[PDB]
Amino acid sequence: GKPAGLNAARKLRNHRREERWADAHYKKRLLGTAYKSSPFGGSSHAKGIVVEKIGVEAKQPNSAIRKCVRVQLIKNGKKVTAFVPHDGCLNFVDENDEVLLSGFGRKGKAKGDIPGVRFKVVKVAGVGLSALFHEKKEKPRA
Amino acid sequence: GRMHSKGKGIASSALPYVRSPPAWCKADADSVVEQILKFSKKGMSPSQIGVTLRDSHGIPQVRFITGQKIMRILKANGLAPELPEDLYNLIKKAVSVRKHLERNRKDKDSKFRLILIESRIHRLARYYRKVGALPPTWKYESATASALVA
Amino acid sequence: VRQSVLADCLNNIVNAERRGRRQVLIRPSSKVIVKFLTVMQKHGYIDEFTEIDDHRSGKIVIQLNGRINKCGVISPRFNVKLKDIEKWVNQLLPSRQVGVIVLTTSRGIMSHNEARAKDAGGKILGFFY
Amino acid sequence: GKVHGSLARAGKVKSQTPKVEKQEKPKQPKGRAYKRLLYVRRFVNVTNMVGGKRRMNPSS
Amino acid sequence: TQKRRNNGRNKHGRGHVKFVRCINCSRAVPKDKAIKRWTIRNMVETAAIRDLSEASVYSEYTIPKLYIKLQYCVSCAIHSRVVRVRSREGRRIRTPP
RNA sequence: UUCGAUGGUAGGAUAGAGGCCUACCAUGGUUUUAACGGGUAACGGGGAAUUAGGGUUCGAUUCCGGAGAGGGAGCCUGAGAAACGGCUACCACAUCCAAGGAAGGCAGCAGGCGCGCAAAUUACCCAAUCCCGACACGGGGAGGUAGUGACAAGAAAUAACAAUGCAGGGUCUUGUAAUUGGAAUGAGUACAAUGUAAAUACCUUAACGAGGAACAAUUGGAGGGCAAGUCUGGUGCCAGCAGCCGCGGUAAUUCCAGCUCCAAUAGCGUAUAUUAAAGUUGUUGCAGUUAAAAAGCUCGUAGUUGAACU
RNA sequence: AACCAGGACUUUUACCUUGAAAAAAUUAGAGUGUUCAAAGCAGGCAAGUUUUGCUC
RNA sequence: GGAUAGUCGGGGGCAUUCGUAUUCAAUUGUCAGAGGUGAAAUUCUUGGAUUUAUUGAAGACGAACUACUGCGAAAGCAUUUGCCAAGGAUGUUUUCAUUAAUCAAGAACGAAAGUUAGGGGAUCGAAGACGAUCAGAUACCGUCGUAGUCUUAACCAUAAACUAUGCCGACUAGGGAUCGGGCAAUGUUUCUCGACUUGCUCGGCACCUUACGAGAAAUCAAAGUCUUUGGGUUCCGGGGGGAGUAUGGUCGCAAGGCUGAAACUUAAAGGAAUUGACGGAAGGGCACCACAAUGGAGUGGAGCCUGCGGCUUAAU
RNA sequence: AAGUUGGACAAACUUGGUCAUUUAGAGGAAGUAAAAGUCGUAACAAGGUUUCCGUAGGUGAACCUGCGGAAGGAUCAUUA
Ligand SMILES: [Zn+2]
Repeated sequence: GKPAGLNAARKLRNHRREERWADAHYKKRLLGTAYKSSPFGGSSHAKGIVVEKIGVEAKQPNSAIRKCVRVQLIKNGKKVTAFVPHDGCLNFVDENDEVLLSGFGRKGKAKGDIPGVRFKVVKVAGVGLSALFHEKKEKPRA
Repeated sequence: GRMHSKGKGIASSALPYVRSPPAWCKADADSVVEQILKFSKKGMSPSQIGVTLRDSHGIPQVRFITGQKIMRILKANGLAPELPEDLYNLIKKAVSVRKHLERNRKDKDSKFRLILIESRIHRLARYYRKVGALPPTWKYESATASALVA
Repeated sequence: VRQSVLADCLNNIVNAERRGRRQVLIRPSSKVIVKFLTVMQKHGYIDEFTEIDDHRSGKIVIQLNGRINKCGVISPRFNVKLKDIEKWVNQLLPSRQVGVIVLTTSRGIMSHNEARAKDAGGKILGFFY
Repeated sequence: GKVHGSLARAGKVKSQTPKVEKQEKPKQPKGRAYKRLLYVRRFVNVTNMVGGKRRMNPSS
Repeated sequence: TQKRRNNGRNKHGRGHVKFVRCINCSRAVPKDKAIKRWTIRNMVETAAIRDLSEASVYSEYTIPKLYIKLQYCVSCAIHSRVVRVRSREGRRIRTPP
C-alpha cells in the first residue's frame, strides 16, 4: 500500500498532487473553467440583451412550453438562454429589454427537463421581478 | 526468499551450542593450522578445505579449535587470494556462460541467466568495494572477465 | 526481510490472545522487545516471560494472562513532544484511564504517563490495552 | 433544443381565472406578541386531542 | 462471478496446454478443458455372438473388442447428454456416477 | 556559455563587497531532491473563514516590507530621488491657438464620463494624535468631525393592566373578544442645560404627545428530505411547477385565488466563490477478484526501508 | 606524576527538554460594573468634615 | 551469497534417432457410382471413380501413456540419444559476514496474428470461387483454394498475456491425497540395491470440512491478523458517456505501440444476491378443447334459419 | 553660452522571424439533444452460428471469417 517511512513525505506529497487532478471539483477550480469556458467570468449576476423567445420542449416524462428567452450578454456578446420564473409574463418581457441574469443553483448544469438552460431573469428593464406579476410596480417607458 | 528465484528453501547448517573441541579431538590448535596452510598451498578453496577437515580429518568447526576462521588464518599467514571466494566463483560461472553464449547464439534463456549472474556479480563487487576488501578501482569488465577469473 | 522485530512480537502476542492461548513464543529477541515487555508486565498486562539464550538473537516465551484487548506498534516511530501525548492518547487509547502508550524517550523506554512525569518526550513505540 | 413552440398559448390559464374579492380582517399583533400568543395557546386550549394528531391546519 | 473454482478446467502450475479437437464438431478445445469419455465396444452385437459362433472357426475363439476415447467440447457434451447441467450444490461432486 | 554564462589575474566604476563593467586566461555553473520554460483569472506576511484532531480556502483591505505614479529612458538640486503635486527626450491620449506658438497626467481629498452585478459629500475643522518649518503663535483633503446608504457587529420597542356568555379546568384560572373604561406610556413636536473648534448624535430635560388607519412587520414553505392542508372556487399530462424524487389526462394536499399554520424576524429569499458534509484526495484516514483500478514477466539505479548484540 | 578542585569536553548529529533572542495589532486569556453587551484599558477611596491626597 | 554430495525436472540451445497419419507419383485387380449433407447441391467417374496391394517423395506433427502431475521469471515446454551451459529443493559441525526488500528512469525475454527477404510449402485455411437455405444470404453448410500455418536471418510489443487476485517478512485450524529430497523400519519383496508399505520433517502443485476472522454478497487459509484503523515498498482509480477520441511528443519501413485531454451532455451507469416472468435449455409428468387411430361424424362444397362487419336510409 | 568630435545610457521608428491569446475561413471528418420512418438479432435464453480478448482480411449497418488464447459457459464430474 502507501509508503510508511519516516522520510517518505516527498513520495506521499507527489502522489497526492498527481492524483488530486482526478477529482472534478479540483480540476474545475484549477483549470479556470468558471472564467474561460463559462458564459460569465465567475460573476454572480450579469446583464444581457434579449434576442428572441423559445418554447423549448420538455423531455420525458413531461412535455411543456417553458417560454424561455434567448439572450445576448452585454459584456461578451455571446448567446445563451434564460428562464422566466413568473407565469404568463412572456408578453411583459420583450426583446432588447436590457435584462439581468443570474445562476440557477447547479453551478452550470441544466435544470429539470429543459436542456440548455442555466440562467434566470432577476431584473428586467431595471424594474425587477415580483412586481410586474402582482402589478405593484409597472414597467418604465423606453 | 531466494535472491533470483521464486524458491523459499531454508536448508542450512545448525551450529552446536557448544564452542569447544570434542574430548578425544586433541587437535592441539597448531597441527590443524599447519594442515590448513598445506591445504591452501596447493590452492584449494577455503570452503573445500574446511569440508576436507570436517570429513576426512574429523576436525570440528575449525573456529572452535583454532580460534580463527579459515579465511582469517590464511590471510594472517599470507596465503590470501587476490579475490574473494564468492567473487571468484561468480566470475567463473559468468565467464563459462559467456563462452557458451558466444558459441550458441540462440539461447535466450542462457542470456537471461547471464544477465542475472551479471547483476549478482556487480552487487557483490559493489559491497566488497564499499567494505574495502578490494582496491577502490575494481570496475568489472565484460571483455576482460577472463582476466578477472584468471 | 524482517523490518521490525517489535511489530512481529506484538502481532504474535495479540494473535495468541485472540486465539485464547495462554502462552506465546516470540522470535527473535531484542532489548526493545524486553523493555516493552517489562513495561506491560509492570502495568500488569503480561505474566512472567523467559528469554531462551541460544547463540543467536534469542527467543522469548511469554505467559499470557488475558486482560489484553490489543497490543500494537506505531510505525514509523514519530517523534512525540509533551503536548503531542494528549493527541496520541485520544487517537489510540480507548479512554484517558485505560490503555498505555510506550515512548522511547531520552531517559529510556517507558509509558506515556511516566514520560509525562519525567517531563521528557521522545519517539512513539507502540500501545497496549 | 427543439424548434417548436406556440407563443400564443403561453399564459392561457392566467387570462381565464376569475378574480375574487377579499374579506377585511382586524389587525393581529405579530412578532413577539404572536410568539407569546401562540405560546399561551399551545398546550391548554386544544380540540385536536384523542389520538395525538395535533392538526394545526384542520381540514373538512 | 466465478462460477467454478477451477474456472471450467483443471490446470495448476501451468501456463499453456496443447489443445485438441472435438468429435461431433471438431472444435478447438484445451486438453484439460475437454471431456474425456471411454467407449469400450465389442466387434459384434450382443445377439450376433451366436451367429458368429455358428459361422466361425478356431474353436469358438474369443471375439476381440475396440477401445476408443472421445474428447467432447462443452457444447457438444451438453447436446449429446454425456454431460448435463447440474445444480449449484451438485456441481462440486466430481465423483463419477 | 555570442554581446558574461562558471572561476582566476589585473584594471576601471561605485559610498563600499562583487563578472557591475573592461582585457587576458581555463570551461566551467544548475538539474528527476524537477534545473529551464509556460500559465497565474499571483504584491508577500502578521492574519481571516470552516472548526474533535489532522486538514481546506482566502489575504485587493486599518499594521510591516516591496513596486508605481499612462509607458519606458536620462538627469540637476539635495545627506538621502532615477522624485514625476522636479525637469528633459520619444510613443499613445487629450488640450488653447492671431496657426508664430504654449504646453499636461486625481493608482492624493471631494466630484464627473465610461466599463460595469457591484461601492457615498465638488461638507466642516486643525480642538484631539502626530508631522514639517527660521518656529511657544504658521500650515497639514495626514488626521479628526459630520452627511447618504439596507446589512458588518452589539442592546431591545410593536405593549399590558380588567370586567366578558361559554370550551372548560377546577369556588381558582387561559382563550377569540365586530364592546368599553380607566392605567404604565415612547418615538416624535418644540424652547432649556450638557455635549462639540462650532455643530450632529448621547445622557439629563420647558411643556404637548396612541384607542384602532391606533403610530397595520414582513420574507419563504405546508408530499418527503425539512415544519406546516384529502380546507374551498378556476384550468385540466395544457397552462405549469419542479434544487432531487415527483405532481398536473375533472375529486389537483405540489398549478392560481381565499383562509389557517409553520421557520426567521427588521429581517427573509435568490445567485455565485469557499468550507464542513467528503473516510468521494484518505499522513491521521480510501479503494484495486467480480462495482473505477496489480503494469505480460524479469533485472536493477536514484528514492524509501533496513535481523540481534557493546 | 595522579590525588583533590576549577575553565573547555557532541568527532558529528537527528530526537526530546529547557533557556536566550525576537513588532504591534489578532487569538486564548488575567483584572476592572462602557447601566448588560459588542466595547475600552480604564480605574478605586469617601457618604458624618465633601476632604491642598493616597492606592492599584 | 558462494561452495560441496546424491539427486530431480514434458527448463534452454545444438546435433541426432524413430513413428504412423495426410497428400502426391508409378504400376497392378476390378467395375458403378464416388464425395458430401438433417436433405441436398457442386465436382469427378466404364477413358477405369471409390476401395485394395508394393515402392518412393514432401512437409507438418509427437496420439494412446497424459494425471485437479512436473519444469521454467512469464510467454511457454511431451519421440530416442549425445554434448554444452544452467536451475530449484534437500543433506551439510562447508565458506564470507549484512553483502538485503521494493522499484521512477533505465534494459533482457515476450503466444498467436501482422512485416521484410531466402528456403520450404503435405493438411488446414483469411480473401475468393461455386450449389441448396429463407422473402432476401451476402454468413453458417459441402468441395476447391490465395495470403497464412514450417524454418533461417532481421522487426514489433499485445491478448480473457487470468490465479480478472503486485513483491518481501511474521503469526493464525482439522483431515486425506500428491511431486522432489532427507531420516528411521531385527515391515514385505528383488536375480545390494531397487520396487511396495508405514511414521517424521523441509520445499511445491493442489483438494475436502469449518469459519475464530473478513466481505455488500458471491466467496476467501487469504481477499484473515483493519473504527481494536501504522512491518517495509512500487503500480494504479475518483459517476457513466464524450474517449483510449482529437491534438502534441516519441518507437517502428508499415499495420500500429507508449504517453494521453478539453468543450458538451446525462441522474444515473455498475457489483452481489432474492422473487416472479421468459428460454428455438434440461429433467419428471398431466390432457381427444393434444396426437397417434384402419379412426367415427362433420363444417368448410351447393342451397336456407340466425348473428357479426361492409352498403343504404331518416331510423334500419 | 550656443555649437562640435568621441564614449556609454539609451526612449522611440522602420524590416523580418519566433512565442501566448483572439478573431477569421468556404469546406471535410466526429460524437452528444434529437420530427415519423429505416432496421434483427450483433448482444441479453444453448438470443436461436456459446460468449469474449488480441491480430489480419472482407462487408451499407451492427458485423462474418482465418490463428492463438480466457470462461466472465451451457461442463468443476468417467478412476472402468
Ligand atoms: Zn464439439
